[PDB]
Amino acid sequence: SHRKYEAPRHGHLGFLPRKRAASIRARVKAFPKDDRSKPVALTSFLGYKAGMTTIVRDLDRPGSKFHKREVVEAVTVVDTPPVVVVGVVGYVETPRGLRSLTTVWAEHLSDEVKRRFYKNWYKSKKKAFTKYSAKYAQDGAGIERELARIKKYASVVRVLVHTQIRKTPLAQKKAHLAEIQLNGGSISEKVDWAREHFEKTVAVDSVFEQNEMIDAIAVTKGHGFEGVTHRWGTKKLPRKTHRGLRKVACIGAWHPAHVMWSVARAGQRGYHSRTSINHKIYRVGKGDDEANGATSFDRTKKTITPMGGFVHYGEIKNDFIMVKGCIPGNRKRIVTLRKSLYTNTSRKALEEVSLKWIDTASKFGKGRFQTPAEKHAFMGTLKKDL
Amino acid sequence: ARYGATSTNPAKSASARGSYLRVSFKNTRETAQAINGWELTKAQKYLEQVLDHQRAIPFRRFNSSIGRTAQGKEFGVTKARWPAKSVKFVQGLLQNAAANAEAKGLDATKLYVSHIQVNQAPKQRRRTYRAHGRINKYESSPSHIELVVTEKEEA
RNA sequence: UUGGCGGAAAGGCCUUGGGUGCUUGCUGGCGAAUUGCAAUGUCAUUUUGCGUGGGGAUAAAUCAUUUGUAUACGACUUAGA
RNA sequence: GCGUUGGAUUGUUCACCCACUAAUAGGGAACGUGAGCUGGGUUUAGACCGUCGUGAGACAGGUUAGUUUUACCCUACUGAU
RNA sequence: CUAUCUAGCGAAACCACAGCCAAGGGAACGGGCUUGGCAGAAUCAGCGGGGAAAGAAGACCCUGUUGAGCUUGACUCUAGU
RNA sequence: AGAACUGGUACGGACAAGGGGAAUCUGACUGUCUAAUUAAAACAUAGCAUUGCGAUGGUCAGAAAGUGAUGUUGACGCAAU
RNA sequence: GUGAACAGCCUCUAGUUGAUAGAAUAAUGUAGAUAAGGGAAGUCGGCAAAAUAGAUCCGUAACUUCGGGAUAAGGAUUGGC
RNA sequence: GCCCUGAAAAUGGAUGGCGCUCAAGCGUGUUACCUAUACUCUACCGUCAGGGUUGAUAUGAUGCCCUGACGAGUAGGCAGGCGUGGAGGUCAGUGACGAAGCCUAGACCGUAAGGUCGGGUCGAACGGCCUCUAGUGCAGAUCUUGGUGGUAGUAGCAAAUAUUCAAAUGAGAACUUUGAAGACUGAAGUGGGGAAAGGUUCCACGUCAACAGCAGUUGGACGUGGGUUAGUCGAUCCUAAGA
RNA sequence: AGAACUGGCGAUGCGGGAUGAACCGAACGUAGAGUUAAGGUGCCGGAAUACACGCUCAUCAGACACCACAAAAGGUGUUAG
RNA sequence: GUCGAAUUUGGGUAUAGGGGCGAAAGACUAAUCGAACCAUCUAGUAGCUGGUUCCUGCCGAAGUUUCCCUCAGGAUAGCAG
RNA sequence: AUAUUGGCGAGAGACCGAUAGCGAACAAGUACAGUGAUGGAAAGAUGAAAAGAACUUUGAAAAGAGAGUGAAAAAGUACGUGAAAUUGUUGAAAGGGAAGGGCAUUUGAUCAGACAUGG
Ligand SMILES: [Mg+2]
Repeated sequence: SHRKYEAPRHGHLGFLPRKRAASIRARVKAFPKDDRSKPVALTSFLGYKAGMTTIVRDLDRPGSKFHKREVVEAVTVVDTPPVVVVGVVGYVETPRGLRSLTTVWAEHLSDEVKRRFYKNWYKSKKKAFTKYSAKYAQDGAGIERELARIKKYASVVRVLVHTQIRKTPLAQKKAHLAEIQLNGGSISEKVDWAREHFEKTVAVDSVFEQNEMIDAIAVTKGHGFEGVTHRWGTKKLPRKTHRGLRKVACIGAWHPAHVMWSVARAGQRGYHSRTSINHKIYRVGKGDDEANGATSFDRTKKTITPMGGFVHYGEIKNDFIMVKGCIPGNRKRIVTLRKSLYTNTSRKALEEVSLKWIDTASKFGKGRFQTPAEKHAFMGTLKKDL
Repeated sequence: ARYGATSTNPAKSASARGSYLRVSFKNTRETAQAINGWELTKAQKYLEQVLDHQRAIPFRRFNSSIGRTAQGKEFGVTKARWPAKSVKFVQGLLQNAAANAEAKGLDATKLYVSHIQVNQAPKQRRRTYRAHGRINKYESSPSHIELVVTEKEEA
């Protein structure tokens, strides 16, 4: 009645309500400011988070105790095969908000995506875009018209792309489909680029580059129904308390005579949407490269995949993004990697990294070896073999 | 004789009853309504499946605190269950009726359940013992069930 | 029917060319009553079930089963010809 | 807008010292907050003392020991169909 | 091990009528009244803000020409001696 | 009781099974009581002291009695504090 | 059998296998465990927990009613062959 | 004078609200307009008052008729009435060709208490009028007795280590019986007997409506029977505190 | 808290004062027509966004008796004296 | 906590309600104790609390005086029928 | 000549009518409670007559459906009538944090009052 001692409230009221996300694919809610002066290009990319490993590198940061010295950092690797372009959607400005006027799709869609439109594929007749396809029959018009409508009206333009989830260890056959804003220049140029890419493929190395700071958008890992203590970091009550002690003791004063939206309560924890910013690209992997995991210092032939394989994920056989630190969501989960809404100049953000070594030991226990070759060298001959 | 309100041709109809039956009034109400106006064999088939836990009985009135099932979806509902003892007694009555119909030579294939009504038998009273030397009632809520099958009229 | 224009919610607008009805611009030939001195006397547009003749098109979702990136139960996310 | 603390003695609020700190402001919400806790103090019944009283007893004096009940309903609030 | 979900089984408390707020005035702290905010079926798990929730015609206090246990050179007596 | 040998230095291998020390308040001790909120420092106690009584008596019982307890007693006793 | 043992733990004879059941494994509980570094800073108060513990051999203060204090304290040891 | 400073409190919020700035603000003036159960005029109900009229002439003289005025009400007083059990009198009352009673968003009378009728259901008695009589009218009394709800298919049915496979039987088997397995009580027993107490619970056959807070084919349950054998084990005899 | 006279509330609805025992108006059989009271007439809402002369601009204007408060003191704001 | 004695305990027996029994707590004396249980006196008394049953019509209050162990009550006068 | 809430035998009532009247209209001072003294209920009604449902069919059975009896089963040993609370089913309607009420009228449903003039 004036709280005896003062403390900060538990938890952030800007991340309410703490409910399950609508979709498991978190929504890109903002794309970068468009600079229509530069080449048409994608502003985000879709991938699957595969696991984390460890890096070594010299730091470059004059004035730091750790300048010109080796530091060792957690990284996370996200499996990033090429994305296929299959549509363009045009948006108009209105006094009520951005609104979509049409979507024009590609003549041919793969099963991977088509499957996204069904709940019972095994037994459907797979009629998905079968009448739409015929719009291509006519030398162009129906399609060519709608393209023209987007050129004429339309204020922002997004492509529709999907993951090639089959190029990935996942059991799931259904691919993930998303709109991604086209930021390169000019509405007309945008739709042509889009037209030209229909059914074609786009790789990450045409979106993102080493040292870039990028944002990650993903639904957070679920945890089911949580109590107040772990959900909000409320303080345990004393051992002595009757009727349990993972609670908050006082849910409210007498007036307002209503439990209030700001007190902590049990309920869902996890499976929330997070846009996490400022994650520096430390590697852009090529899938064709059998030295993915190597360095100009660690010259050995090895791929990024850990001995044993990424736990609970499998192998990395495609292009990949390696990002410093960590990212929301869990292994297997779809992630959108978005580019920065701003021009960071951090010095931390401008630093150019070069890896020196990338861990590759088994993450399935205290792994002591990077490559099968190294293991055999150390152990010598066993009772299997030879 | 003397059932509730019926508006059915008694000549095209057959009927069955059971009285002072020891099943739950509330549960069996819920399941009688589940097959009301149903074609007899659909009814027959469905009740057999509710025993198998493949469909369920929607709980619509006597239902607060009852769990939720995916199986209520069919009937636009969230809260359904699988009242075995009820299903079982209603089956007996359906079976009887069906027998009575054959005896009247009604067409088994035209038969639908045109009337089905559970109401409440007199209670059966037992005792529960409670803390601090008290006694409380531990009772049964038995059911009277009546139903009627009728031939659907043609075009 | 010839062109065009309209995306803010355009779903409407302007246009070219004939055809067809009407034309109170003007001059004629008929008709109206008894609905009885007012009272009930012009038909509007919505749905929705049926009826005919033409053009058309020829799926899925749910339960059950299954995954565990999800989960108290529902719900979520996967897989199955 | 945002913070406003860690301790020694006391049931204490208060008070008082130590100590850190950007700062250790003051107040309200049934002197917020007991089906949220605790039960140290107060204030039942045991008991010792001092004062008072012939006594039974008394004390706004000291001291010790003294059972903390119910939510499954409505609403609110958290989450879920 | 519970809670949870299922089959069987199946109580109790409590209940004027009920159940979303802000302010106003008002028996001087409204669910109802007045003025405004508002306001969409049916629901599940939790929760302890509110229902000045619920449990014994208030333990404290006062009133009553209402008591009882107890004490004494109060009043009036009495076994005994 | 002793000695050698032996092991990932372990061996009262589970089970079983005292934490210790320095003090102050308080009651000597063991014992006792508020069955269901008080086990205590309260009651008891041994020890100490005081009081009454030699039986036609002290203390106590009964309405009364040819009535009763102490008393199957006698001051190293009974009774009362 | 172990062992000091009518302890605890395992067994034979005899007797039971009876105290609704199925599927899950959220919160919150009830009961059982563990925690890096710090070590009572928590609290009215070390409440609750933890630590000690068997045996053999060594060793053992003040004080004292000379009986005690005393398992004081503090140490080494412990299997198998 | 208006306006400005002086002018600090706790949920968000009040010139009643919206909103209003040559006002929809402040002072003043002038007209029109809105509206009470009040005022004016009229109908009707009642109350009170005054007046007329059975003079011979059908049906109410506590009546009929004329006239004026008036109407708030707790506690409370009075009046006129409505309705119930029974009683005297009377309608030579209604009725098994249907009394009484009950049901009925059917009808009619009355300001009202109430009365009356139709339809349905029912089955043996009942009513009007003048009187007489009271154990005579309910919403309440933490009223009495009974019956019923919401609560709710909810709280729950979690102590005592633990169950599993098969066959048999049966309408039916998680729960019965038999077999096998896994376990427990661990002789300080979940073993074998007794004392008090119960009183047939013992045993057999049959057997499940109720009871065993799931079940039941099982039982300490239900039905029908059977069963307790003494000179030597007790009582019985003895004495104890005491009666 | 306590007196004086009267009028009220209590025992009393109605119209106004948003609301409201007691203020303003006005007291009450069942109704029709008219007219008013106190109070109002931008819109909520029945009734002139009527007429007339001024005054007022507030980065805290002001807006109607009882009544839901404001003062000392200041202003080269603007008005009239 | 105690655990070989002021030990624990069966049955028998004795003590009965202003009585018992009490290593004393107003404890215990059949879920009863600062006076048990049962029935009757008893429909105990209550200036106090609660309730008090059909309709309409007319009239219509008092909270003041005096006196009272009077101050939550009466009598008296007033107001009313 | 007077008394008489007891006992025996009788005649009565402006008494009560099964929550009334005695506590008891009944296997009532019973069943049940309490160590004991004591405390002490609930509970009447098928039909004139059991004619108490032969027989058939479904079911493990209880029962159901038919049939049959009966003046009636809208009397089935749950039994005369069979209210209310409360409930199932059917039909109609309404429903943005209660419902219900007043004056008024729309709309739907339902019910009336007429009654007679020559053919
Ligand atoms: Mg004034």
